Amino acid sequence: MNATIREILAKFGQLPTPVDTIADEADLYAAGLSSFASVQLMLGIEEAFDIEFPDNLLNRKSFASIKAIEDTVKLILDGKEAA
Repeated sequence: MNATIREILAKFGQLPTPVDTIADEADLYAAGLSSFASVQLMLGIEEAFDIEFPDNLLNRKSFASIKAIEDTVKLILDGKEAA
């Protein structure tokens, strides 16, 4: 999921910079990650594996580190129907 999450920015995300330069240990907003790019990320990432990023982690430092946010989306899978 984690690699997939940063990957989608290439095909759906309106990022004004190639995803090649960014990583999970890098701050995506440095590449020009806009709220436009992130919302497109949601729409595609949902169908991509299962669900999209909920508000609880959306308005949060999570996007500053993919490996961090990916764990938070993983816990969703742990109990989706229990949320």
